[PDB]
Order: sequence, then structure tokens, then C-alpha cells
Amino acid sequence: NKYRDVEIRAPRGNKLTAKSWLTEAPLRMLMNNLDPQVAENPKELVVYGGIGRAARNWECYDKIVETLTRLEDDETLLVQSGKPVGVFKTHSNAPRVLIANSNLVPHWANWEHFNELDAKGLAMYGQMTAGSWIYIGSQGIVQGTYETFVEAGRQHYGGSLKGKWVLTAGLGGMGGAQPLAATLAGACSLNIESQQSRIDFRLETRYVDEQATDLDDALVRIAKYTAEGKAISIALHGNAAEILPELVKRGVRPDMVTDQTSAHDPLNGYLPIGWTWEQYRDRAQTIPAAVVKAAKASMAVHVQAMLDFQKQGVPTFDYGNNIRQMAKEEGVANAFDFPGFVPAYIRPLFCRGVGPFRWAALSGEAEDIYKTDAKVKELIPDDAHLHRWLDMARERISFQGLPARICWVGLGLRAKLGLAFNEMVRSGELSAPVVIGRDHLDSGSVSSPNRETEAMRDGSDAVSDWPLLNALLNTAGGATWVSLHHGGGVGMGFSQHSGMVIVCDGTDEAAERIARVLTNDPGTGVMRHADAGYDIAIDCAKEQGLDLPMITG
Amino acid sequence: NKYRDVEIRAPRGNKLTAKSWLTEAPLRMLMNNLDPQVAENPKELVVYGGIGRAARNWECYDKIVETLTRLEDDETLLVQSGKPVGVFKTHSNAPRVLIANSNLVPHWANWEHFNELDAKGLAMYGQMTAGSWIYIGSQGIVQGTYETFVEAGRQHYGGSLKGKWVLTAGLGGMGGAQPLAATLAGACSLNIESQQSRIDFRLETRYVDEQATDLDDALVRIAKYTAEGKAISIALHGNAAEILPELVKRGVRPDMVTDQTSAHDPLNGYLPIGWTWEQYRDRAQTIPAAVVKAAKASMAVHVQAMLDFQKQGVPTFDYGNNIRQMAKEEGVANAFDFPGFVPAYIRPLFCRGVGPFRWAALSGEAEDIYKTDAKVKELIPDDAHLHRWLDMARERISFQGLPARICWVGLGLRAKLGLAFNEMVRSGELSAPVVIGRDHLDSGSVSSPNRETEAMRDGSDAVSDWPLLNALLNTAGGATWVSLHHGGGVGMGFSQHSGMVIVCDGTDEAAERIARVLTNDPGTGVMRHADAGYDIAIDCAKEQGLDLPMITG
Amino acid sequence: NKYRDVEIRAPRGNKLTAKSWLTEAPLRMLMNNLDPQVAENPKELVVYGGIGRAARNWECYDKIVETLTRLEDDETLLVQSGKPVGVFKTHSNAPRVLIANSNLVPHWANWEHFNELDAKGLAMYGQMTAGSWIYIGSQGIVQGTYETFVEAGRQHYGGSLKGKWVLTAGLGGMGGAQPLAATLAGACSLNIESQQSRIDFRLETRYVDEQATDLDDALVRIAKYTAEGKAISIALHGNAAEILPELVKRGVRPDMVTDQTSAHDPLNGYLPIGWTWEQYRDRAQTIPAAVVKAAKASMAVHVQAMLDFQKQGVPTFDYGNNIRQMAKEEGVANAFDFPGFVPAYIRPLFCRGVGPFRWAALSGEAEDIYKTDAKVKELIPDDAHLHRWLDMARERISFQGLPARICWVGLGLRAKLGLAFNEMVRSGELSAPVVIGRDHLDSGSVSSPNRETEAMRDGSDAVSDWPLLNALLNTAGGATWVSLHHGGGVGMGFSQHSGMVIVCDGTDEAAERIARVLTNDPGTGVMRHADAGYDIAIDCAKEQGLDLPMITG
Ligand SMILES: NC(=O)c1ccc[n+]([C@@H]2O[C@H](COP(=O)([O-])OP(=O)(O)OC[C@H]3O[C@@H](n4cnc5c(N)ncnc54)[C@H](O)[C@@H]3O)[C@@H](O)[C@H]2O)c1
Ligand SMILES: NC(=O)c1ccc[n+]([C@@H]2O[C@H](COP(=O)([O-])OP(=O)(O)OC[C@H]3O[C@@H](n4cnc5c(N)ncnc54)[C@H](O)[C@@H]3O)[C@@H](O)[C@H]2O)c1
Ligand SMILES: NC(=O)c1ccc[n+]([C@@H]2O[C@H](COP(=O)([O-])OP(=O)(O)OC[C@H]3O[C@@H](n4cnc5c(N)ncnc54)[C@H](O)[C@@H]3O)[C@@H](O)[C@H]2O)c1
Repeated sequence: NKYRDVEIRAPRGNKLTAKSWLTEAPLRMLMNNLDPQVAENPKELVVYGGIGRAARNWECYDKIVETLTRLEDDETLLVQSGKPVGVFKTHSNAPRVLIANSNLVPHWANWEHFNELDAKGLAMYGQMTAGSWIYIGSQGIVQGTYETFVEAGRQHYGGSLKGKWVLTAGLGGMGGAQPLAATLAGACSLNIESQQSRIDFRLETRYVDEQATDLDDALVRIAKYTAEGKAISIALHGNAAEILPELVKRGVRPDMVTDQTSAHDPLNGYLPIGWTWEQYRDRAQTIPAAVVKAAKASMAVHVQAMLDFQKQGVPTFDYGNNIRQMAKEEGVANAFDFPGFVPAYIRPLFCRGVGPFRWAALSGEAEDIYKTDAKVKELIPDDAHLHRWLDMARERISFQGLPARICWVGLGLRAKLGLAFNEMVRSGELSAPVVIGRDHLDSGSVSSPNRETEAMRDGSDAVSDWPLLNALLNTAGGATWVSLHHGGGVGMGFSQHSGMVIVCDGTDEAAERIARVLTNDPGTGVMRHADAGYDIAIDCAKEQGLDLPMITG
Repeated sequence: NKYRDVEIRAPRGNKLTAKSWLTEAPLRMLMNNLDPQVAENPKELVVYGGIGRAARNWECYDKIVETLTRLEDDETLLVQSGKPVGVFKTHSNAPRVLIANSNLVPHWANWEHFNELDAKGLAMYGQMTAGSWIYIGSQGIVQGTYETFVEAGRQHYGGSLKGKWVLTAGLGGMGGAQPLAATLAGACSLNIESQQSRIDFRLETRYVDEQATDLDDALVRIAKYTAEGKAISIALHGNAAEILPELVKRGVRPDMVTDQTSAHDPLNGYLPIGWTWEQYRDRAQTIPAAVVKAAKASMAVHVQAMLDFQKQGVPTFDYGNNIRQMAKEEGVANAFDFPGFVPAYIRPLFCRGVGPFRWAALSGEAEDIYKTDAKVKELIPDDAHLHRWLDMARERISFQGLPARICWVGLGLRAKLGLAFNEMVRSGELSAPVVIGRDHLDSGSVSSPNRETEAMRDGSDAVSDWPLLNALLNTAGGATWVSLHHGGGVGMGFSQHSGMVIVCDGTDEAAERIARVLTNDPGTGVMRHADAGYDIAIDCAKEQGLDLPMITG
Repeated sequence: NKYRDVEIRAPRGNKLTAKSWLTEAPLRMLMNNLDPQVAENPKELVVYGGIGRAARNWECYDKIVETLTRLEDDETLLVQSGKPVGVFKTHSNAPRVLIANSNLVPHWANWEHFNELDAKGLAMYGQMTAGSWIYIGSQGIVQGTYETFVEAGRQHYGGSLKGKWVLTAGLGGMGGAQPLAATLAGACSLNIESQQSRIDFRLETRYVDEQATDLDDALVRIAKYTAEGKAISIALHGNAAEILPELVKRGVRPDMVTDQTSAHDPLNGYLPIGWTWEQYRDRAQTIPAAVVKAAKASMAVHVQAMLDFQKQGVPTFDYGNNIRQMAKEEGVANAFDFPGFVPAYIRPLFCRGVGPFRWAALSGEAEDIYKTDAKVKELIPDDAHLHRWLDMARERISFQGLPARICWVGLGLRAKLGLAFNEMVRSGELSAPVVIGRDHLDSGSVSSPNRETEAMRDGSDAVSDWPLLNALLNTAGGATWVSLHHGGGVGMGFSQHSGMVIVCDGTDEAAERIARVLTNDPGTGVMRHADAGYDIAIDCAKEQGLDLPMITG
């Protein structure tokens, strides 16, 4: 059915429930997706995003578990929007599970039709990692936001963020990660949020350190903590469209400026200048046209302030909330004089196949992750920023469900790491096999013109051949499970993306798959960006000896 | 350019700059429109009502002055949106100046197109009396506002406003008359104004009594003064769109609610919620589309509060700034649930041709006006209301620029007074010629479905043949200058209206023009309302012996 | 009352019904507007355009006639949308009648509101000359279309069209005038029309000389008639969007290309390529959206052919049917590479105040018009095109109602001719007074951004100050009747325009008014165009000694 009063947790240790580690792995990771410590609403099979599910319904979940438990190494289960629809003969070097969730023929790819199918029992929103069984809790968004701040810090500031501060807004579902990410990057931050209840939540969870009493107090604290070389996040109850222009007027100069207000939704996600929250919600019901106009006017003012910071040379960037387009429509003709965070910071990383390399210890032992943390530092010895992340993840990131880790590593190094992990399983240094996967947001695995593929230099934003080729190639290469999803992050109609996870069980046959998959997966991202004509990606392909017929011959 | 750091003042006494009194008169009244004691912002050519200007720019101003100085009595100057465009041969019994300001082919009659033309040097907003040179400071409207308050008192409060108070906003050139009008009607008043300089101006010219320190203070004063039976006006520095909703929330109940902010022009005349006046003016230059959106959204909130007051039983009306229209456009579907002041209170006066009839002493002598006050009482000896009006005017209305007088009289009496004043000029009782005019708000000179012709009994609100005929007839009859303006009062798209001024220079020739012009001008108003089937107007036409073919034969 | 089974004709000879010739003139011209020989549907007071009326209804007509009959020379009648609303004292040098028809406050200036008012007995569409009593039948449109073709000939072909041919389409209400106008101008013409019934009509009335059997036949006839120096009009039954592209393909070069299909109305007025008229009418009922697209697509093809002609040096012009706009919306990005006929040909004439000078013999005698024709020839002896037109008019243009004539005459000559006609009345050369007027389409008397003021060089298309000033100035100057109309030609919302008519009764007093009015009326046109910065207008202003303060000091 829809609701079940149960607690689900991944089996631990070395005892198998399934027939091998190739099938035990997806089984454990599915169950991990539903862990009370990991999942948002697992009693309704919700992993995250309110309706991002691990399985279509409880009958489907039961049958997936049943089927995985008896699946042979020469068989492949097909999961179709969270339903186990078929088992077919393949071989041990093919994936054990092939997953396609939420895919709709384009003309019908909208929430209205999704809802119609849902009513008929035909639907499940997979988000990214909800339906594809590789979600590891808040570490994803925390590490991800950390990467943006750290990369911006590498580009502008030589990786030296001590005594520097980030100015931003929004402490919501995604924005709440900003203060912690900044702190971990080594920066102070001032975080503007219009709902006190969201500040309270982020204070309670220690994502934000302190709340200032007012703007003057906020600035005193920032000046204090930066002078002392501390990395402390500060929350301020207020309105970014009021505070940012005031900071410009006062000549206050932050070291980075961004924003995570929900400016994509003027009716519901962006408080107009001068309004309480309060007035905003009340007026949204009675005069929605006026509210949208008030919010949009306020965004123009907000973006003018962001542009003013950039004119003073402050690294300034959009954090995917559509605020620049909103402002532009209001006559801020130069709204796009500051870039989106992906084109500015993430894409150059994607050009080198650097993306969010994610792994989990199937044993459940924290020590297995600590051992892999140490291995990563050993194999990548000269990279100080990676070492800092791994040092403070142990100190400041709590495991949720199965101990897991994310770090950003590129073409060449992904395979090096995966093979080392595999050798560690073989040697018994790791107590049980590990899985290596990622979010669906990687260099060669996503098409999303409003986000990850916005403003491709060749205008190819909407080309979705790439994630489809990525999934086909990872199937051919030997990933343990491969996923194709639609509409993760941005909703029905707006993205297509692929996932893969591979088990490292210490065998040489795994090593062969690992070598292929962990070369090919980032390799497709280098290819994709080289195809668009990015010099970094072309140079990376040549350095790594990638075979790109139209570039390398 | 539209800024010049100069003080403009009407020449005084009997020495002529122009060739005759027919040409000296418009020269002096143009300059009087720009007198620092008269105009809201004369260094930018702005007289009142948002950006109501006296001339298109300073080059145009200079050329108008130059041209009027050389104009012959058989010549007519054409003024086109504040620009002197042509001089043509007519005769001494035709107007010396013909003015057409702000007129746009209907499909293009909106603020967006006006602003485009303005940016090209092709436009000027005439308002009503700004572009047609018959503005006399806050006195021009003060009797109208007074008659409105008094009539509302008759309908709602048994003819007594003692112990009652008005809530309103806008202390600009015309809005500044509200506090004094309320006082003269016997009511206390709370008047919200966003610019300290405007409060200062009203304080300086004795139009408002005092300024409260905050809203709480204002409310205690209102409660005390009303309990004492006093009639004292109170200015409060703030934003009506913030204060009115707050007052609704607190359950505060004024005895009347209206508004006279410059809502007719969202870009220039109405301060958005949460904005300073400085931010408003700066942003109007850079992001005008956002500014209009913010102002209109704020008007929606403002009108919602006015509607809440009305639902609580508070007498509520639109005082002629088109605010209901602006709110309706933004989703306030019931914006017109409260009426305009004309259909509610003033129309029966228009039916008799009674309106904002006025005159000014070109000599600059206060004693010339006092002499006219005395003559009016002599000629209208039995009207207690009018005698008291004139007493209160002498006691409480400060002259601004050239001494002038507002005095609401209708068909029959306008010519009687006009002819008496001309005799006083001939006899030397008046030291120099006087000009007789009116606002364009008058019985026969305006079509405006959201103001002067709102809810006509025959549904003829939008018929604008009438003001055009009025201007043509005033030209045929021998007014000294005649105007046809678009958009005065209620903004672009919403009105068409005419103006007239006639000089009483003491001659027999002027007497003949005065006799017919001051009969015909209110005569067209009686005709217009008689056409619509108003019995008061029909009875008035018959009493005065008007020739109305479809009514009298 | 709406319908009256009567025949109305202007009184003839020298016997007065009214009190003077100043009031006899408008009376006769009103009745002439309803002559069975002149009016489209006079039993319902319709002069032209289906609903362009002389008076609002029969009661109004009766009262207008009765009032004019008793009107004194020092009195002025106000006509308000065809209704005699008031009579006021003026003087003998003011107009006897002031007319304002169809004027609506801009926000309500649309047909839906007009219709609402009409249903309440409050409305009348005056068109241009229907409500202002100066319509003289088909001579207006025939002469006007003639002037376009003649002016094009002057600009491109040294003022000779002999051996030349015009290619156009549309033989409708206005388009039907094309073949006759081309013939009179001295050119051959090929006229494409999709309805055989329309061709039949024009063949019967001799507007079109002959019908070709097919395109090849048409081309054989054109080659022959042009080679023989004949001016013969040829109709071709077909589709302009099929024929014009075929002519381009064949390498055929006409000497002028224009179009008067009803492209402004894709659903009803423009036959799609490959469709029969029956298919078009049938499909308009079942699939109107598809019909509109087929027609719009066909317009794109048609305009492509017109551009192909222009690229070859063929004088090509839009004849006010919106076709360029329609094609542009379909991806013909250079659709405005050919001009409208006004900007190209009529506007240069307007710059010199050259416009359609029209006059009528109140006597009813054809000899009166023939005498004035000869007088015009005498006073303008060196203009061969003028002489040709007047000779052409006598032989090819039939009088309708009162004998009347149109001539294009500019600043300086208009007054010269008017003073001369007046002297002929005085001397008894003319058997009775003549009226001098015009269409509302003259240099200083119309604002109409989609027609006569399209693409003003300064962007002032929509400025309607000008016709208003023209009306006011003609009232001041001494025209016999003056009119302000809205919506003529282009409909509610899209134009504002003025009329004037002046009687030449042979008196010295009329001469004084004629010298003024006939200088001032075209003078305002030169002024308007000089204001816009047209060198021709500025040069003309200086040559005629016009007093334009911002140009000449
Ligand atoms: N492109 C990406 O990968 C990416 C990553 C992170 C966030 N985002 C974007 O950031 C936006 C926020 O995401 P979210 O999930 O946190 O949304 P959310 O709705 O949970 O959070 C928005 C927060 O902004 C606050 N807010 C609204 N108006 C404000 C104002 N004027 N001043 C201060 N605070 C205000 C709201 O109270 C809310 O807490 C979204 O548009 C999201 O798409 C995009
Ligand atoms: N009813 C009538 O007879 C009549 C006559 C003349 C003018 N008017 C109309 O009256 C209005 C005011 O004319 P004016 O000459 O005073 O204009 P103005 O532009 O001189 O003054 C407008 C005033 O409104 C104040 N204001 C604007 N927004 C405000 C807000 N949100 N809260 C508080 N104050 C605010 C401004 O600071 C300014 O002082 C105009 O719309 C004008 O067209 C009506
Ligand atoms: N701007 C001006 O002053 C001016 C002057 C003359 C005409 N016009 C414009 O010209 C157009 C015609 O006016 P009208 O009153 O004659 O309209 P109308 O509807 O009477 O005539 C249009 C004619 O076009 C014919 N037609 C339609 N599609 C055709 C096609 N594909 N091929 C050949 N013939 C086709 C119709 O059969 C009809 O006879 C209108 O848009 C009018 O506004 C403007």
C-alpha cells in the first residue's frame, strides 16, 4: 500500500541475505535509502524531496527485496518507476539492476500528467538518488555546497578563506547547507533568512553557529571573527532585498556574494521588501498578481545590489534560483554580468571529469570509511583542500545509516581510488565490500538547461543524448546498477540524468569492471564538454589519452 | 534640460512686459505656476500632481516667455505639450493662447508610451492647471475638498463633524489642502505623508496644524482633540500603504477614510511599501518597470485596507487619484465597492454649474483680493455658507504667489461676479486687471469615468465630446487662453478635459467676452448634466434661460 | 427613430431657408450628405462606412434642421455625436456650428463600449466627413487614390505615366477606386480580385475597363496598351498571393506595385493560396484558426513578391492594409523595406501644406464648379498635373448631389483660391455662395499612427495635440463650422482628427475669415511636420514666413 509502520535499515557485516555481493549491494543500498537516520519519510517510502521514493509502493518494495534476494549473478532485474517488472538473462559483467524512473514522453512530461498516472498507480518520482538507491543523507548537499565555496576560493583566493566571509540568503531545504559549507571551507558567513523558524531549525541542528540581534550586531560579529581567523556562520533575521542594498550603501565588502532565496517562485518563495511573512502569505491568497509583482520588483533591487558588489570586484554568483532572469525582465539589463555557480565554478571542474565521487561501507563500520579516507589522502598527497575536507568530515559530518563519504575527484583518479578500495577489500583491510557511486549531477550524466547545462558555450544546453549514452556505456562497462531518471531537481520536463553504482568485492573481475567504469563514467563528462569546445576538457582528453574521434582523430 | 537653479516669480503692479494685458496675463500666470511659494518642484518645472509641468523643458519655457512678450492682440500662440510651436493670425476677441497638452491617440494613451515620448523630448504632462497656467497653490482645491467633507458630514453624520476625524494621505500641492479642508469642515484629521519636506511645506503655508512623533502619538492626539470638540489637523511621516493596514489590524475606526497620494502615476507619485523616497526616485531612473510594479502592488494593499474600513461601516471614498483603478488592475476585484467623491457628494453642485471658480490679482496686492471678497458678499448677500467660506478663507487660507481666491459659484453668478470685477478694474477700485479661471475639474469641462463623470445616471461616463465642445466654445466666446488636456487627475488614458482663463482688464471689449464666456462655460456643464437627465440641471437650464434644443426646444 | 422612408436633398438656388448663408451652408451640406445620389444608406442617416452617420437618429436630425433654420449669426450650435445639445452666444466671426462626434475617454475607446453606448441612444460614429457634413460622394476616394499614383509618377517617372502600368489587387469598397485612379493618372493597370462579383460591379460602373481571361492574356493586353500609350484598366480574376510570385518568377516588371486586399482581416478578407472563395468562407466557420494561419502564411508569400519587385527598382508601397505587419509576424524580417503610401508619397506633400482642398457650389449648378475649375487653372497656371486633373474631372467624374470639386493645393495658394472664389460670389460670377472644406485627412488635422502619421521621423506618431490645436485655431480664425472626431478610417481607439468648412458668401467679412482660416489650416500642417524635423516643412515655413517660435525664433 502507501503507508507502513516499520523501520528499515541495511543489513550489516559480512553475512549475505542475497546470493552474492553483486546483489547484496543494491539490496543494502535500497534499505539504506529508507533508514530512519537517512530518509525524510520512509514509512511512505519517501527518501527526500517530499515525494522522491525508493519504490513505487509497499507491494513493489516487498517484491524488489524478494527478487534481489533470489537474483542470480547472470540475471538482471528491471525496475520501472519503482516497480520490479522483469528479470532477464544477461551475465555477471552486466548490471544486476537496470532502473528507469519517472520518464515521460516529452509532450506529456509535466506534473499534471504525472499526477494523472500517479492516481492510476503508474507513477513514482525518483528524484536523483531516491529511486536509484545511493542516497546518503545530508552529506550530499553539504559536501556539494562546500565544493562551490572551495572552488570559488581556489579560483579567486588561492584556497585561502581564513579571515574571509560569504554573504548569502536563504536557510531552506538547500540554502540551509550554506552556513555549514562556508564554515567547513574555512570562511565566516552572514546568512539572511526571513523566517525565524528556519533560523531556529538551523541553529538547533548546528548548521548555523549564531544569530545576530540586528544588522549592526551581525557586522560587528563578522569583523570580530574574521579578524580572529575564525570560521563562524551568522544568521540574521531579515530580507536580503533590504539588507544587501543597505550593505552596498554602507560600503560593506564581503568576499563572496550569492543567494538561495526561492526567487524561482515569486508567489511563495520570495518575500517582498517591506513585507512581513505574515503579510506575504495572507496576500498570496487574496491578491496573487500583486504579490508576484512586489516580489519581482524586490528581486530587481536585490540583483542591482549583487551587481554593485561585483563592480567592487567581489566574486558574485547566482546559485540556481533564477533571480537574474527575474531581474532582467524588470529592466536590470546587465543582470547576467555575474555568472551562475555552475558555469563559473562547477563546469571547469566537470571539464576535467572532476565530480562528486561517492562511496559507502556495506559493513556499516565507520572505521572502513576512515580507512578509505586515509587511502584517499595517501593516493592524492599534494592536494591540501581534499585533505581538509576529509579531516573535518570525520570531525563535523555525522554518518547517517551506512557510513559513506563524498569527495570530488576527476578523470584518472577515480579509477585509481576504486582499484585501491577494491585491493583493500581483497586484503581484508576493509571488513566488507564497498560501493562506489555518485549523485546524478556529474560531468557526463545530466542534461538540465536551467541548471547543470545552462549556457553551454555552443548552445547545446538541451541535448540529452549524453546522459543516455552515459547509462548505456556504464551498462556495457560493468556497473552493478545503472539508472535513467527524468525530472530530478528541477521537476517534470526539465532534466534527464543517469546514475551508476559499482561494488568493489576484492575480485579481479570487479577490478576489471571498476577500471572501465571509473574511467568511462568521468570520461563521458570530459567528452561531453570537449564536444562543446571547452579548452580545459579538450586538454584533459589529450592528457588522459581519451579516444574522441572528432577531436583526437 | 528639465532642471534650472532659478526662482521664477510673476511680475507685479501695473508695468507691462508684454504688449497688452491680454498677453501679460498668461505670462504672469505661467510664472506664478512656478513661484517657489506656489509650485511643488519648480526648478524641475513641476507644479503639482506627480510630474504636472508648466512647460516641456527650460528651452521651451524661455521661448514661451519670449513669444508671449512679443505676441500681438490679433495673434494666437499655439502651445503643444508645453512647447511654443506656432503663432497665427486671429483677432482680439479670440484667445491669445491655445494649449493642448498630453493628448495621445487612445490606443497609445498610457504612461509607458508617454514616458517613451518624454525620453525623446516629445512630451509633457499638463495635469489640469499645471500646463494651462491657472494653479494657485493648495487654495485651488481647498473648497472642493471642504465641500466634499461637509457633504459627507451631512449624509453620514447629521451635518456635524465636531468630534469626528478623517484619515487620509498625501500632503502634496493638492493633497496638502486636505488637513485644512477637514479643519474648516469641523473635523480633526490624520494625514499621512512620506516626505518630510512636504509636511514642512504644508506647515509653512498653514495648511496643517502639527506633526505627530509616531502613529501611537497621532492616535492619542486624535482621541483627545475629538473628545474636546476641536478641529486640528495632524501630519504623520510615513507610508499610507503601511499605516492603513496597521490601523485596520488595531481595530481603529476613523469617521471618514480617503486618499490623495499621486496614485495616478505609479512611477512618480506613489511610494512603495518599505521604500524610502530617495530609493524610489533613484530606482525610477534605472528600473522603472520594477518601480511601477512595486507601487501598484502597494496600492493594492492600500485599497484593501480602505475596503476593510468601508466594510466596518466607515464612510470611504476615492478622492480623485485613480487609486481604485490601479488596485483593480492588480487583482482587487472589488476596488470600486467604494465610490468616487463626485457621484457620492459633489454632482448636485455640478448640476448647477457650481465648481472651482477662481480669480487672481495680477497686481500682486492682497487688498485686491479682499476687495473682491467684499464685492462677492455684496452681490451674493444671502448665502450664509458662501459668506462663511469667505470669512474662513480670509482667516485661514494663506496667499501663495499672486493673491488669489477660490469661490464655488455656478451658472448666473460667475458672469455676475466677472462683470463686477471688470467694472472694479475700470473704476480703479482694483489696482490692476484680474484673471478669472477654474480647475479643469468643473461641470462642463471634463470626462473621467473614475472621477468627475463616474456613474452618470444615463451611463454616459466615457463620452468625451463634452470637454472638446467646451474648449471650442470658450475659443468662440473669447476666453484669453483655452486648453485641452488629456490625463489630468487620474493619469494617462483616463480623462480628457478643457481649461479656460479670461482677463478682466476693465474694457467694454472684455466685458462683452466676459458676459458670454462666463455664461457659456458653466452653461456647458448644466447642459451636459441636463443631457444625462439630471432634474437639477434641467431646472437650472430653464431658470437661466439656456437654449438646449433637445430639452427647451 | 432609426429609419425614415424619405428622400433628402440640399435646397438649391439663392432662396434661404435659414437666416443667413452662414447658417444656410451647414444646413445644405447636412442635407447633401443624405442625398440619394451621395449617401450609402440615408434612410437610416448613413452617409458612408455602413454606420457613418449625419445625425444620431431622426429626432436629432429634425432638431438640427429646425435649430439651424432659426440660428442667429451671433449664436453657435453645439453638436455632440449627432445631437443638437446647446446653443450659445458667440459672434458672427466664430463658427455657427461646433461638432464633436464619437469621442471617448481613451481607456474606453473601443467598439465594445461604443456599442454599449449606441444601445443606450448615446452614440454616433461620425467617420470623417459623415458627421461633419462635407462628404461629396466617391470623388474623395477616386481623387485621393489618383493623387497617390500621380505623386509616385512625379517622384519616379518625371510626372508622366504614359506607357506605364500599376500592378495591384482588391476591387473592394476602397480598392475599387484603384483602376479608375490609375487610368485618370494616365497609367494602365492590372487589378487582381478574387471575387468575380466584385469585378462584375466595377466593370458595370466603368471603374474597370475590361477583364482578361487569364494571366497570359492580361500580360499581352498590358504590353499592347502601354506600347500604344493608352491608359486602360484590366481586371484579373485570381489570387494576388499566387499571381504576384508568378510575375516575379516570369521576370515581369510593373511600374508600380501596391495592394488593397483586406489583409487586416485574415479570417474574412484575405483568400489563402490554393483555396477557392467558397472553401475560404466554409472553412472560416469550422476551422477559423487554421484559416487565419493559411491567410497569414499566404500574406508572407505575397509580401515576399512585393519585396522582390522593390529589389528590382519597382516603386512598391503598402496601401494601409496591414499586410507588411502580417508578413513580419511570419518571419519576413524585411517586410518594412517598402514604405506605406503616406510616408512615401503623401507626407512630402503634407510638408508643404499640400492637401485635399475641396469645395461645393451651394447653388446646385454645375456651371459654378466649372467656373471655379477655370479660375483655379488661371491662378495656378504652371502646374500641368493640376490642369490635367481638372480637365479629367469634368469628363470622367460625375457630380453627386451638389456639384463639388477636390484639388490638392498647399500653403499660400489655398487662401489665394478662397479669396478668389469669394470675389466671384460678390461679383455674381458664381450664382450663389460656395463652401470650402476638406476631408479630415490633411496635413495638420489628423493623428493616426497606423495610417497618416505612421513612422513620423521623430517617433511622434501618436501625438494628438495637433488636430485639437487645428480645431481650436479654426474656431479662433473664423471657420463656419469646425469638427473634432475620433476613430475615423481606422476605428475606435486609433485616430483623432479635425474638420473645418468655411462659406464664401462674397462679403468683406468672409474674406477676412477666409484669409485667416485658409492660411492657418494648412499652416498648422507645415508646423506639425516642421516640428517633426522634416526639411521640406521647415523650408516651406521659412518661404511662407510662418511664425514657428522654436524654428524661426
Ligand atoms: N542549481 C542548484 O543546484 C541549486 C542548489 C541550491 C539551491 N538552488 C536554488 O536555491 C533556491 C532555494 O532552494 P531551497 O530548496 O533552499 O528553497 P526553499 O524554498 O526551501 O528556501 C528558500 C528560503 O528563502 C527564504 N527567503 C525567501 N525570501 C527571502 C528574502 N527576501 N530574504 C531572505 N530570505 C528569504 C525563505 O524563507 C526560505 O527559507 C531555489 O531556487 C533552488 O532552486 C539551486
Ligand atoms: N479630487 C480632486 O479634485 C483632485 C484635484 C487635483 C488633483 N487631484 C489628484 O490628487 C493627487 C495628489 O495631487 P498633489 O498635487 O498633491 O500631488 P503631488 O505629487 O504633489 O503629491 C503627492 C504626495 O503623495 C505623497 N505620497 C506618495 N505615496 C505615498 C504613500 N505611499 N504614503 C504617504 N504619502 C505618499 C508624496 O510624498 C507626495 O507628497 C493626484 O493624483 C492628483 O491628480 C485630485
Ligand atoms: N490607409 C488608407 O487610407 C487606405 C486606403 C485604401 C485602402 N486601405 C486598406 O486597403 C484594404 C482594402 O479596403 P477595402 O475597403 O477595399 O476592403 P474590401 O474588403 O472591400 O476589399 C478587399 C478586396 O480584397 C479581395 N481579396 C481578398 N483576398 C484576395 C486575394 N488573395 N487576392 C485578390 N483579391 C483578394 C476581396 O475579394 C475584396 O474585394 C483595407 O485594409 C483598407 O484599410 C487603406
